[PDB]
Amino acid sequence: DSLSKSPENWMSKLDDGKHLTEINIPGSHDSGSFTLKDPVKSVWAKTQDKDYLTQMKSGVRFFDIRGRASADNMISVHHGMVYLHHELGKFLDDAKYYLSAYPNETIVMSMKKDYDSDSKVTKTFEEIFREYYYNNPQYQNLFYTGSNANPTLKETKGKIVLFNRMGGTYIKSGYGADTSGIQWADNATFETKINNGSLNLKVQDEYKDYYDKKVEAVKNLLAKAKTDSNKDNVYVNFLSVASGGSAFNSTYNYASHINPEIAKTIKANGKARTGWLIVDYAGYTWPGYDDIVSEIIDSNK
Ligand SMILES: O[C@H]1[C@@H](O)[C@@H](O)[C@@H](O)[C@@H](O)[C@@H]1O
Repeated sequence: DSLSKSPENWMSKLDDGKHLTEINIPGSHDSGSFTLKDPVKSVWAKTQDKDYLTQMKSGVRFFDIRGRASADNMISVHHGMVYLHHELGKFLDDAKYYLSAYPNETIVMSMKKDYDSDSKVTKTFEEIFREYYYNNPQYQNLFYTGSNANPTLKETKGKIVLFNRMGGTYIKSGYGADTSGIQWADNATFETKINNGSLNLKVQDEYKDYYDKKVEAVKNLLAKAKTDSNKDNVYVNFLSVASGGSAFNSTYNYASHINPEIAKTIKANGKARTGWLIVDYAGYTWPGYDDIVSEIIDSNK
């Protein structure tokens, strides 16, 4: 019986000793944009329709969280200048609940500054996150705090793994958790060594692409992962694409076709390594076409 049919805890069904790197993970791009209702804002700033807990119930384990310091102790979730109507607390509290109810899953959480801090803010984004969230008492036991750069599933069971997109940081656990952070190339397919050289991150993040290009970039990186047995390589590619104006053109209209297209490829490829794939409108189904989150889930042994 395929893993898809039980996406509330497919990771529990996996060999503990695999590095998260090795596991093919479903991710949601701009994970918290589900709260947006505005029809015009939604064509470009909205990337999901399911809330956090539902995303998790549907099997997504990589959450792309973008934030803005609103106060010296609070980080607002954002798609750029657009406030997505909740603080980071909403996500972490949602992660805590789920992780207890399904103690054999792990969540990787990407953290990024997406917009400038309020005028009344004293501290840096990194300081506010590190000191009021990463090691806030209320979430002790929640984050990974080990010292392994390439954590095993067993090591992270029941925890959030920091994926550090904040620049340099004093947090000492997670991917890119050092004073260098991650070297992110704008609108590109790139490689960069992270965690002191102990990991080679590989990203397809060509978000300005048009349809043909995007699908090609997704599939090019996808094919490289198919071959790569290396536990020290990380693969993250976003199927997601920046919309246009108009709505036509909208984020959903892209995801509505990119997701199924990449979904058919993956299933055809049998069980094989895919890397971490980050999608818009995860959990969104269109009858007749394959589900990208399901085929990602099903490609793990
Ligand atoms: O442009 C932004 C940002 O620069 C991210 O790195 C990219 O991955 C997103 O997809 C988004 O649209």
